[PDB]
Amino acid sequence: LYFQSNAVPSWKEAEVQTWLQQIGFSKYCESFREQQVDGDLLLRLTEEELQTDLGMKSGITRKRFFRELTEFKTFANYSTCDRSNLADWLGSLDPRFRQYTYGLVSCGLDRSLLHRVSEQQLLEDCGIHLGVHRARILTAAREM
Amino acid sequence: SNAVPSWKEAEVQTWLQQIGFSKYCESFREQQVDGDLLLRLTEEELQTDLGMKSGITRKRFFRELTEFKTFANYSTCDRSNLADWLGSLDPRFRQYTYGLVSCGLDRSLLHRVSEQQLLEDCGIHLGVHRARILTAAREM
Amino acid sequence: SNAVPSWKEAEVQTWLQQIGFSKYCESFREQQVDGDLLLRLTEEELQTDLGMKSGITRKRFFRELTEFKTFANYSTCDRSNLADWLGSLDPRFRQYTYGLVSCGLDRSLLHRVSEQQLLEDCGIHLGVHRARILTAAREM
Amino acid sequence: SNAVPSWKEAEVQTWLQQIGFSKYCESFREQQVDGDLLLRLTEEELQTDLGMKSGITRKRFFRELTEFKTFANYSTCDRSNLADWLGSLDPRFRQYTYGLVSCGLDRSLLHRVSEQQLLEDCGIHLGVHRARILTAAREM
Amino acid sequence: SNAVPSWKEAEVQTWLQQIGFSKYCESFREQQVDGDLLLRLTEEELQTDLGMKSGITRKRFFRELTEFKTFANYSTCDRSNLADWLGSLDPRFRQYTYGLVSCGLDRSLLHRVSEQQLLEDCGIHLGVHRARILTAAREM
Amino acid sequence: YFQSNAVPSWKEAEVQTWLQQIGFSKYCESFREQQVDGDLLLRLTEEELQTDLGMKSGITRKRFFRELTEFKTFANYSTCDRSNLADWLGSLDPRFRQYTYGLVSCGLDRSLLHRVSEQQLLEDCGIHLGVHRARILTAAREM
Amino acid sequence: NAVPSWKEAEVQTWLQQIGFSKYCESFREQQVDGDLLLRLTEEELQTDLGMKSGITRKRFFRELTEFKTFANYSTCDRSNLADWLGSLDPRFRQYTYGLVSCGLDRSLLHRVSEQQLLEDCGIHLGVHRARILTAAREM
Amino acid sequence: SNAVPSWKEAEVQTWLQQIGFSKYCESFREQQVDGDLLLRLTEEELQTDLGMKSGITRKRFFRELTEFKTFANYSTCDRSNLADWLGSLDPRFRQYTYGLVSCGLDRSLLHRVSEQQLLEDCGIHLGVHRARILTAAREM
Repeated sequence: LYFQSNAVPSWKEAEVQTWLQQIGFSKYCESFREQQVDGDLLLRLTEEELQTDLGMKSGITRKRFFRELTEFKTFANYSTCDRSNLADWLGSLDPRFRQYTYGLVSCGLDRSLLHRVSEQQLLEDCGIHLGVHRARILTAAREM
Repeated sequence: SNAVPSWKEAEVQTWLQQIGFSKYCESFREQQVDGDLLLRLTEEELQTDLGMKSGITRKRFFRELTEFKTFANYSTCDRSNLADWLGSLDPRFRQYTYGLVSCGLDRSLLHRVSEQQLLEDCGIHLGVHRARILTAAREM
Repeated sequence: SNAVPSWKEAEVQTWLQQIGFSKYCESFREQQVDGDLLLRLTEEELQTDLGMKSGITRKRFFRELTEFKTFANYSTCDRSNLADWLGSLDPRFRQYTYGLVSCGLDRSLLHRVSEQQLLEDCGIHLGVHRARILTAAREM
Repeated sequence: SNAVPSWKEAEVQTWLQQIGFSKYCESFREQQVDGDLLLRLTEEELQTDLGMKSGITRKRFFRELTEFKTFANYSTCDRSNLADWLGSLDPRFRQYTYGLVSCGLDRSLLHRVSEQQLLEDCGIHLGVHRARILTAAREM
Repeated sequence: SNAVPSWKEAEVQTWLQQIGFSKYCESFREQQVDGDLLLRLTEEELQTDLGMKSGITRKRFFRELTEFKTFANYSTCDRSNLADWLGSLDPRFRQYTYGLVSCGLDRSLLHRVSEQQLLEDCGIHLGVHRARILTAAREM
Repeated sequence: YFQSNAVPSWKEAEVQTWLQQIGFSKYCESFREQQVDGDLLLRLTEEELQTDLGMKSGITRKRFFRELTEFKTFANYSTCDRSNLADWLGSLDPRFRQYTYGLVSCGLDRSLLHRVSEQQLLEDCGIHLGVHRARILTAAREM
Repeated sequence: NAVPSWKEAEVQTWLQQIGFSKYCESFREQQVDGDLLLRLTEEELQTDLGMKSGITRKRFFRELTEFKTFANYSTCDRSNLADWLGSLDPRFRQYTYGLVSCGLDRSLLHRVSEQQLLEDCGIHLGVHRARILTAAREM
Repeated sequence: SNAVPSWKEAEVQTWLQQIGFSKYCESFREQQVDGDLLLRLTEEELQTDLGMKSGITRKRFFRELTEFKTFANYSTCDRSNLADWLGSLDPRFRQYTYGLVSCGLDRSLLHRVSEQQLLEDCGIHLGVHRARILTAAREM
């Protein structure tokens, strides 16, 4: 086990700034601070925000960025905002599914409400883009 | 104060400073934004009419505004206490109070509202929120 | 006066000054806006033909105009008193009086109007209002 | 002369002067607008071919034209007296006479006309008017 | 001198002069417009290839052409006397003769025609005309 | 005027003389720069006429296709129509012989006609008039 | 003869033999070999190879269709799909490389759909698609 | 090293030289393309971000890349040995291994995959391949 500044939802701008340096994206440090990107905004970043508001011109560079961010979201501490422990429920299906925790929690979802979620809600509201991931989370939510 | 519907332009000016958006004070006052207009601000108005170019800055602004909508005093315009009905489902649902009352809705009329009206008229964009408010309203 | 349908350009000019929109006086007289045109003003005419560029400023304008439409004298054109029928249902619904009477509608013909007609012909944009006016019309 | 269908370009020119639209006399004359073309004038033709840029000014024009169309002499072209049948439902409906007469319609053929035809062929844009004319035509 | 299908360029040139369209004489001869092309002229061909920019002027042009098509001699190409079948329904329906004959249609084939064919192939744009011609054809 | 009516076999020289016979000698040079032979002439589209051959006017194109349609009606298709689809089309309407090359270029013949669809007649064979498509379609099924 | 096996040199000689020596330089800068020639699309012809005229492209594909019809596919058509397609209609043998490039053969042909023949194998004519399919189903 | 998924930028640089695409080394290095990104390269990324404008050159590139993907070492990332399951149906199908493995798929989950998912998520564009993989996966 380890000690880590790991609670991404609680991150302020300084934590995001250090993280960009840690992943080799120090080129965008000034851009992330002028936009005042904190933990909550980082977890809700869209490609449009990355491209237009943060200036990440290359689609490959954006793929690299989101590849790093997805890695960190998978191993993030969500305890400050996940009272139902939605993270460990997603992890029980697949460790890779922990990345969706903040998306589900930001919509006010929890274990008790999962059985009524739809595919459109998982895509538009929670931002689960991969249909394979949506389908497995969906069928698991309805089988309870 | 917290009775946002009754806010005048001066209160909106004070609130923008408290949330770190003092750069946009002059533009909000040139547009004469009061409590009612602040509660009905759309992304297009923020971007074009108020000059908030960045979509991230707009996300920050609406994140602050959504917090205040959750803990606002709506007593001056909410005769049926729609706010505590929304809060009984989820505290975050109180933010939709002004949207629901501006359409003339109240507890007596809620069971007949549609998903389409909740999205186009009341401005509830998240489908999880629309669907939950919808099912709860019909169980009346 | 209070009879907005009967207003001439001079009354519209005085009304714009009284509501703090004297900035748009010259534009409203160039377009020769009288009472009938004011009550049928669309957002497109406001923006393009009258030069009200800001969507927030237009929202303020229609908020004032909605108030005066709610408390207007329609005696010269509302023989069936559709205004007080709409007002008895919901105070804000009285603003729609001129939209319905300009289409030749009245109490006797109201029950056969559709939601499409209320939106396209009479200009009732809020779907909640359209549904309530319609449902009440059928209960006659 | 009150028989608009029989109007020549000179009559249209005099009529524009009587309604305060003499500014557009020269445009109407180079476009050779006579009575028949005036009664079939569309908004797009007004805007592009006649140069009436403002939507409010176009609304005033059609407001005058609709008034004249309601109290017009159709004896030269209305073999079935469709005008007084339309007027018997609502005086406002005489304005549609030339639209129906231009399509070769008459009292005998009204019962088989559709709402799509009244809108696309005859140019009756208001759905409330279309619905009343249809229900009355099919019920005679 | 009314057998439009047989017209050469010289006949079209004089007709344009007779109807006050001498402005477009040279354009019609550079395009080598003869009787057959004139009877099949589209609005797009008028606007783009013949330079008739104004939509009102094109409406005026087609108003003259439609009048002439109504009183034309089609004997050289109408074996089935489709003109008098259309004329027995309505004198104005004779204008559609060349549209029906150019598609290889005749009385024997009419009962099998659809509305889409009358619109797209034969060029009967008015739905009231299409619907009457259609129902009469099926009652054979 | 002198010409083999077997249009499918035409070479570039035949197309050149044919363009002159119909008064389109202005477009001869463009037709030879594009190397239009009998097969290409019978498959010319409005797009090719406008862009590749430079016939800007839609009326001039209508005039051209009016000339071309007449020759297509009275052409010799014997070199490529083993099933004699031409006289089958002619039995419905003489003007329907114009569609012969369109039908044979798609590999159609009498034996396959009963299974052809409306979409195939429009997209593949190029029969644009719906009245013609509908009559040819119903007639093929009556076999 | 074995078009699938052609290298750039064979394509260069073929362009000269069909009178398209004007496009040798563009075909050589794009390094068109046999496999690319058999999969050439009109978009590639126009944009990447510079054949601006749609009529010239139609002429080119008319020559290419000729050679695809009479090509030796032995190096890549183990199921001899070519002579099966040609036996239905000579016009159909040109499609051989399109079907074998998708891993198709006689045994799997009956399982192909009309949409697949158009999108995957590139058989544009609907009349050809329908005939090849119904014959495959009667196999 | 044949294990393309574990490749670093240096391996991708060496691979581009071996396949004759050393022209694009500088662009692939400026974009920091490693093994994982190379196996997920799209047509748009090749064109816009890597500067391979010619569609034929891109077709050549993907022809080489598909070859290496078919005979690649997936032991570091293919826990279910999806590669040899795909290869047993058709050797060409090993090329899809990383597409399915990147979506968290394995042998146990294949029977529930849809054609839409194979195309949108895993990037299997040929419908014939999609149909064969599905039918075989469901026959388990």
